[PDB]
Amino acid sequence: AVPAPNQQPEVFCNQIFINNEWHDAVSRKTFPTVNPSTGEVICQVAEGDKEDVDKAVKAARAAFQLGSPWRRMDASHRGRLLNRLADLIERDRTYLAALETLDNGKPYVISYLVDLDMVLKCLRYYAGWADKYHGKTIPIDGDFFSYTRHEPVGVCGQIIPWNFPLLMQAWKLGPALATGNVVVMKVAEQTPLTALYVANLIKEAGFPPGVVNIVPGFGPTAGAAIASHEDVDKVAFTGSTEIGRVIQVAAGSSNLKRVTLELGGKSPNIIMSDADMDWAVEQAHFALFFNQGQCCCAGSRTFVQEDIYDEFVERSVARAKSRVVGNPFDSKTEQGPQVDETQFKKILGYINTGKQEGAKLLCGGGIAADRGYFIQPTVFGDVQDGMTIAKEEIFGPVMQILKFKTIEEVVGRANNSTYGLAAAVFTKDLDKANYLSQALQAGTVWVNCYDVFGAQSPFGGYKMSGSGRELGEYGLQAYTEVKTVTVKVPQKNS
Amino acid sequence: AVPAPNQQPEVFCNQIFINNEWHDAVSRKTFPTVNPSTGEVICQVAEGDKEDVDKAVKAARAAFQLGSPWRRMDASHRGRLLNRLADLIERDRTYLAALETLDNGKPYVISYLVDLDMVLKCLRYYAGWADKYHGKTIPIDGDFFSYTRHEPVGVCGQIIPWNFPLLMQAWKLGPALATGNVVVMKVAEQTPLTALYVANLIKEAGFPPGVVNIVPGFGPTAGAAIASHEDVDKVAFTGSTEIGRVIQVAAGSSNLKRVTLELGGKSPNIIMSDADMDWAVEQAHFALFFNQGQCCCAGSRTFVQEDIYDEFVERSVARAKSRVVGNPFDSKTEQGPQVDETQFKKILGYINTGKQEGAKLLCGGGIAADRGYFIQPTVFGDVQDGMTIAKEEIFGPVMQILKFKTIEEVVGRANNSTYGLAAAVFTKDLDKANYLSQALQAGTVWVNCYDVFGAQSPFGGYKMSGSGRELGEYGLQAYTEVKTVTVKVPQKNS
Amino acid sequence: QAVPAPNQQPEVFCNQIFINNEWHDAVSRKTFPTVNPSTGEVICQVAEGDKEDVDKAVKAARAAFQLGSPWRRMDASHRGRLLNRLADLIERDRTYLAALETLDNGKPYVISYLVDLDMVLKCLRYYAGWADKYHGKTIPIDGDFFSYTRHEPVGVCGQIIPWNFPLLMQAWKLGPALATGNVVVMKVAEQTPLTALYVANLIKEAGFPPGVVNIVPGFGPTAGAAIASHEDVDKVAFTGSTEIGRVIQVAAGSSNLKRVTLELGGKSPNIIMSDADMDWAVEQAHFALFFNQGQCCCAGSRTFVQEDIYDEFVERSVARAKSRVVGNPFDSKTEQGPQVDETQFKKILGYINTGKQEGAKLLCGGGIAADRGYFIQPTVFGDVQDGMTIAKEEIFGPVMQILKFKTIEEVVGRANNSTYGLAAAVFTKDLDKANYLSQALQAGTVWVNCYDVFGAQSPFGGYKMSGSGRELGEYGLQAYTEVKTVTVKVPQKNS
Amino acid sequence: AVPAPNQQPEVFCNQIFINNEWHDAVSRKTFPTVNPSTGEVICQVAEGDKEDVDKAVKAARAAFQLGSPWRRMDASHRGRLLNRLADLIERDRTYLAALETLDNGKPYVISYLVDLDMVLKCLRYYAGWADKYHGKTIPIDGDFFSYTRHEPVGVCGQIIPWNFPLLMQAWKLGPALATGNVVVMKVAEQTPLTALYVANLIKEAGFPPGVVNIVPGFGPTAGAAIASHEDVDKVAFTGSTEIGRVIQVAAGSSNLKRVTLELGGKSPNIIMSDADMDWAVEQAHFALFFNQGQCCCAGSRTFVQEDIYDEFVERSVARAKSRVVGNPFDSKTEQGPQVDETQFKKILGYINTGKQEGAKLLCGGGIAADRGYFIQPTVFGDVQDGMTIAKEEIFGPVMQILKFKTIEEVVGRANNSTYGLAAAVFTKDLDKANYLSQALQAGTVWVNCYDVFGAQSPFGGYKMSGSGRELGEYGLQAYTEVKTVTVKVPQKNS
Ligand SMILES: NC(=O)c1ccc[n+]([C@@H]2O[C@H](COP(=O)([O-])OP(=O)(O)OC[C@H]3O[C@@H](n4cnc5c(N)ncnc54)[C@H](O)[C@@H]3O)[C@@H](O)[C@H]2O)c1
Ligand SMILES: [Mg+2]
Ligand SMILES: [Mg+2]
Ligand SMILES: [Mg+2]
Ligand SMILES: [Mg+2]
Ligand code: NA
Ligand code: NA
Ligand code: NA
Ligand code: NA
Repeated sequence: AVPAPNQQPEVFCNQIFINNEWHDAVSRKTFPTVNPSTGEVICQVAEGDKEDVDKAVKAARAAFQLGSPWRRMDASHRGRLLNRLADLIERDRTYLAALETLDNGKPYVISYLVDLDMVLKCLRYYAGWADKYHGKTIPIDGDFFSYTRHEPVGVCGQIIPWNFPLLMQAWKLGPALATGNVVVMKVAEQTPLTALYVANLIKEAGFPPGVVNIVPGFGPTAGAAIASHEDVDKVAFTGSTEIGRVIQVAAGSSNLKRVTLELGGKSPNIIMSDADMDWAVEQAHFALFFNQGQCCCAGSRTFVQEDIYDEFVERSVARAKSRVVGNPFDSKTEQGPQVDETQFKKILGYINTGKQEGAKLLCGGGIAADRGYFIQPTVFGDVQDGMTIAKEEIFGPVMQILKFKTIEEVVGRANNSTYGLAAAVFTKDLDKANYLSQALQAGTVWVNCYDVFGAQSPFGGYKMSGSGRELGEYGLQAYTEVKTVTVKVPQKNS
Repeated sequence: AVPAPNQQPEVFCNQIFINNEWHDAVSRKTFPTVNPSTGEVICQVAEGDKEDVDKAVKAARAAFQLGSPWRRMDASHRGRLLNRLADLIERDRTYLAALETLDNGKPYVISYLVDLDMVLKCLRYYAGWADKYHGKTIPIDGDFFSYTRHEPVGVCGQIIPWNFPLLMQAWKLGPALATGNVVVMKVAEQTPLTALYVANLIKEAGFPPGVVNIVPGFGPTAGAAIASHEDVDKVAFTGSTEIGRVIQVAAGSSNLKRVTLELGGKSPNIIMSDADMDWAVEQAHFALFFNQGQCCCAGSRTFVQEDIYDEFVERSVARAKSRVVGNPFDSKTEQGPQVDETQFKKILGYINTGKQEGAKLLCGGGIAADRGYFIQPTVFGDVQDGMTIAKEEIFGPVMQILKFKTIEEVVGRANNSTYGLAAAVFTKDLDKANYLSQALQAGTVWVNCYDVFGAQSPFGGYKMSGSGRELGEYGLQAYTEVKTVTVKVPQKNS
Repeated sequence: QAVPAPNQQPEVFCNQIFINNEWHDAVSRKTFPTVNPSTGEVICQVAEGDKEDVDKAVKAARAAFQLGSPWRRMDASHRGRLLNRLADLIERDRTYLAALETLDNGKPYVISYLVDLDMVLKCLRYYAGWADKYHGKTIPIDGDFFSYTRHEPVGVCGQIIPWNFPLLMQAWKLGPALATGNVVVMKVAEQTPLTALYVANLIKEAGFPPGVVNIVPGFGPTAGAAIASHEDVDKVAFTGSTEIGRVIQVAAGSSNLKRVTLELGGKSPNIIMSDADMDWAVEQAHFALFFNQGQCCCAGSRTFVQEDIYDEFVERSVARAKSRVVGNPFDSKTEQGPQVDETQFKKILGYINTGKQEGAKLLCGGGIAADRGYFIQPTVFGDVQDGMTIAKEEIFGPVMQILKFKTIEEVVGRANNSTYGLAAAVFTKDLDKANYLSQALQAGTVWVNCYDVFGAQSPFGGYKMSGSGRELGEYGLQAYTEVKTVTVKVPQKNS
Repeated sequence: AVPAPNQQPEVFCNQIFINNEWHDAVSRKTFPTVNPSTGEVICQVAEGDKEDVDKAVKAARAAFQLGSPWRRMDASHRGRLLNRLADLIERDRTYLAALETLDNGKPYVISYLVDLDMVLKCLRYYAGWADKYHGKTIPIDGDFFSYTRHEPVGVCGQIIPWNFPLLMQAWKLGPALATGNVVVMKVAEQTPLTALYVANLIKEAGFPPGVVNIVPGFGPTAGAAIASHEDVDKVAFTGSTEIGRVIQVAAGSSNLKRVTLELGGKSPNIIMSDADMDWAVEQAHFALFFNQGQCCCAGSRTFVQEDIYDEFVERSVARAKSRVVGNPFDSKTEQGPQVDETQFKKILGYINTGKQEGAKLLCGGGIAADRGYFIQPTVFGDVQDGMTIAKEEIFGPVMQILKFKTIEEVVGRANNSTYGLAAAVFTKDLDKANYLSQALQAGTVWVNCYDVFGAQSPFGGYKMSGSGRELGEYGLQAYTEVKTVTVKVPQKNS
């Protein structure tokens, strides 16, 4: 039971957040953020650039100074603050969910039940890690006492995308704050609003000034300034593989700041002939169409064994044809519009390429509404590995169904990609499941399920889908700088 | 008790090692490797370039294929192989120590008692880790069974320096092989001999073909080919900060391969007025002059509290003057020549800058011999923070002694650097020791000691001294790719 | 810092047996009185649980632990949510619980409020974070197999606690147990059952499924022994005397081989080196001994002082002991309340006479401090020798022992020459002396330049006969986990 | 292929091992050890009692004193010593395998290929743990620095059984010595020889005097003296559930020494209808009959689904009838004699009980030879849960086959036992495998296999099958005493 939404939530925050205060861009410039459902401007937002990032980094560095309130704060207390932040977010859950839908386009029911829930679970999970990421006492040779201190990496630049505005912010802040780091976050220009409101909650929660600084703005400007900053110790980025390369280059070209990347993919969803048909069809649908197809780990390569190909395709088409597209604020809406005009056009371009290359168009393929950025649920059959839609990340409601014969064959085809974010296996057989999960070159391998995320379980990509992991205990690794202290002792004993 | 060395050890390996076989460079080109003590050529060595690296990567990739001998091998057996390799290196200890000295220049007594001992301890330590780096079973929400597999990152490109040829090879091979990875190693052009002989021992130990491949050659050629290779999954580099930046940029500009760096420093060695004078003086001497001053973590900024400054300096100068420079094969030799002419000239250049800038030359200052790359143990007193010799890594037998008054002052001065590899504190006071070890922004802080390395304790730098850590359990992190497997289960129970 | 005014006569709302989130009278309908140690008067009667009541509690716990039950299926993260909720409810009723603790126990209200309750909240909140983080392992075993371990709950946990820290001991037990999905049958101390029973009401209010936590107030040889000997209790955690510790382990072995962890007493040495900060060491040595009316398991009951500073250290310690305010625990000026009961009161008086009889120099106190209640004067014995009974046995009262020593090698030997090894401390400014001593001392916790510094993050437990196993920190989860290895045959094992 | 065995290996050690020396019992008494294949006395062995244990404990205590050679020894060197012992054991493998067979009765081929191999793997695995079991640095509240030291528990009393003499000794010594503890081992009166010979190797390997002391003798005498000793810090026992209780009572009655127990069981081996018939039959045979049925985790309750019951039974009887029983030194022998006359008669008694209670005798059931303790491979069909042979541990070549219908039924019947050491599931279905592995109350659950031991994976029982775990990292826990050191610092920072 979801509370009735305010289909027109008021915007209270639209500036640059530094030292728990709101500031206009030094240039005084602003940029519009659009409601993808109507194509209308919601409001103006401060356009942060290099100079604003500089102010943000200085504030973060000051908050990270030895002896500061944030540095002296008990680890357990950082946990207390993260829990308080989660409580505040829960209080304002109905509002944030509506605002998320307004600025992003995803169905309100999904914003409320899925996104906001995961945000709360991520923040509360990491709050528990605050005073538990122990260093080590080491039995080194000789008369010495050796141990390690798990110190904060320092000033962390965090650049996030627009597909899960609130969630991406939580996946970043959770681990960083739990370990005592300070943040300079650059939210996506397409979805800056919700993250900015949470900044107000961060101040209300009690976090010292400068611990979390948010700079809304464009990528080549604000984003690059963070990645190239001489005083940013670490950068965490989630987005396109293309910009991931730019980030890494900027890091190497500047102060050698530590880097972790969460990029895209072309994840293979493998359906074996012994899989539960009804379950696999529904899960394959969800795997691809979830969040308007705007998911990094989307099951965009649906491999189906020949014996069950026809039936699976028929059922998948029927499911795609009945998928409700419309106003994200209407409870019956399963799919809202795409984030912006650029994505809208790019997706339509991919559908055209799909038709041109010989992929069999089974349903959809065009615009779903005359207003907004709505696209019809599209399904392509008889897709070949060499096809563009079978290789490139579409990031829209466009499903690819491929046919295979043997298990050995599908492993090779699934792995024949520059991406490796995720994969899935649908089978009732124990050996097939273990054979495939071990063989698949992907960060996450789901068996008889898809898009199952847990704050306890790490997520990240193999190959060019990224480096490093987020969520779980692993999510703390990149936010820790290790110091070894080796002390001479009179006489070491076991 | 050190066995009498063969002052002219025969060279058996001087080619490119691929698939457990010796090959000439595709171009058939060779480069000379010089004996720094005499300036004479030892022998010619195959000059590996891009085409040779390509062959090496393909061999490594083949050896890493699923179902291959190396992939199927029990983790405990990889441990058995590492132990076997250690035994073979111990069998040929006297020979390797002599060859190390011949090619590098360091005293034979040191090569035998220190370098070789550390190589053996490193390999035997990692041998034990082979079957103990567990993944995790995670209590994720919902009806799921979630766990992680700690798989090998893959084809690892390993680029190492010339200061500790065998030890650097060990620090790289140990963690990589322990975790089931395959290697393409680029040894330093100044010291390729000892590493090539070890390749023979790797074959003798029983490691499958392609598991370890070694390509001797230059940096911009062979090294850059590895860093930019589209099929290399991870690169580990040890060397200058300048080239470290080049490596990270190459990785980002290519296939987003994972990166870890071990660069230089300008490590501060702080002597508080309550320190044991005799011990502090001897340790500070060792901290700087060890291995001809060619140590990444050399104590190149000796901070001495004003009350004991004069006495400390007087004793330091006396010790530097008594240091025996000469033939590394002579038991009485404490300091051999610098690695090559380039380093020789660079050091003399820094000494000149020290004189030009007003630092007080207290002893040494020039060449120590008319043949070979020998430099006199040099000590500069009254060094100021703004001086070139106080900021840049000299990598030679040139000591800088600075004066300070308060503990608060020295912390700021010690940390005022783009480097942060190591640091040391000499004091008898508990509080001062804890205050300093916590406040110093350095990868390793030594208290009442220096250059105390243990295979069990991690080593790495803060800031621009590098990223990631080697040695200890931490050394396994960069050689692991994490995979999450999440399986739907009938009903999850605790 | 600031403390809300206490209700010096807090109303008692819970005084029965807690099973399946409901209150029950003992099957026998028997009740026992709990006394206010400050006045010696009866506060109220409490249901007297016995074997038959324990059996019911164990059966309820077993049912709550059945596969498919709400508590077994509950997401680990949610168990953490429930623990945080319980902590919030305890904080809401902090002032009430602080006063009730003082009424039943006797400790100063200011301490119950600022110390005990604070530590309770911190313990529960720490463990809530552990709920979904105590991972099992995936193991690189030889051959074509996939091997891993599940960290399952040990099962029905019997927890028997003492009276010196009623609420805190309850929290130290519940936190790790609930965080790991176990169920509990807790036997609170007969001298202080009230606060734990009220917390049961908060456990129900928090949302814990019925049977997850069951509390049986009653005596030791009856209710406590029934838990230790129970054929369906999988694990027992006990805190109290070394003697009952042995009885518990024997009962475990003679019954179903239930797993056992013990937190017993000690005769903890507090070593003061000649280079220590005098003022700091004196104040800390006083605290180390006299805290909680000297009723602390890890009390620094053997104060070793280096000869060169002995005279001055003693003079300052005596003056500090003489200035210690003894009186009504509800009065803000009060530093020391009464001992927990008449039995302890008499036992301490006996040890004081024992000290005088064996030759220890009585420096101050040594008698009854008040006509009513169980108040004892802060007592200090000087020139104590290792062979004295007051130097060997746990007094558990406001009785300090000061011993003199010369060298660091000597003090290590004397401090370790004991059947106890719960804790120890070292006061020195020297790096080497601190490292030499912390390594050499055979104790569970070694404090350097401090004492009684507990952290929910750091393990606590004894060496030798001071106990086995550890509580608090990550280590506190070990005893509440039963490890299962699952080894599956796979087509072809690859790294 | 296995080397030719010396069918009558010379006995070199038969006394009490204390301080790396051989002693007779204080009472000068000895006891005979018998060859179970002929019933003939091999030799006399010193009968250790309380006074001998007292001498061993004092020696162990002395070796454990602070500052002793064993206490000061580098953790890494303890690993070196364990690896050396393994090497000596491997050098004398042919001899030890033959001696094991002579004293125990198990087939020489198995002693050589299985027992000795596992002994080597156990010691080599733990050798690797010596310097890797780290303590922690903890982020405690307030201005303190808190850390934990993982110290050795101290003097460890280790009492082991006769079913796997050498292996049981290795499972105890490996973890204990890896963590720096000292040992007073009490070997089984039925099989003291091999352990005593290894004591010689322990001395030859270089372990300091008193680190390992071995006292051969009886249970109520030497064993009980160890369990009740006032100066033994920890006791690890493997044997019967009955004596396990006696050990725990002794510990509680004495000095509260820490306790871990590895007892027996009545492990259920579950065969679902979709299991691989051939594989399940051979594995079920192995599961029960392995080691003359003298295995703690023997699959003595073979549950078979009704649909495949008749066929499974027919194949199981045929396999049991073909099992070769005879001279353990003959390469064709699969089953040697039982350990002694006591066990021999106990098993026959159980077989008679099985017949009286209504179980269907399908094959065997009697003595297999007129000399030695040989018993025919016996199989009972239509066994019911209430039958004595279905509840009590037989420890002989007596198989129980029960029929079941549903999965919920088999899980409940399998769990309806006071034991819970191990269990197994044979099925091709993923969900069935996961459901059973989770629901079964057993220390180890094998899936599509049985008796798969790995030094890397823990082993131990649920309920009355024991407490604590051996093998893996978990095996180190009981050998560690944890010490927390909390230090006041001037100002704590993250
Ligand atoms: N951190 C260290 O341990 C360390 C080691 C050696 C040198 N140094 C520093 O570096 C200074 C210069 O010495 P150097 O030139 O021999 O160090 P370097 O960084 O140039 O060489 C290190 C390794 O990287 C390879 N390399 C060089 N250029 C490369 C490139 N363009 N792409 C890929 N790999 C490349 C080299 O061949 C060698 O194998 C030294 O004086 C000292 O200050 C530091
Ligand atoms: Mg872009
Ligand atoms: Mg260079
Ligand atoms: Mg009592
Ligand atoms: Mg017996
Ligand atoms: Na928008
Ligand atoms: Na050279
Ligand atoms: Na009371
Ligand atoms: Na025998």
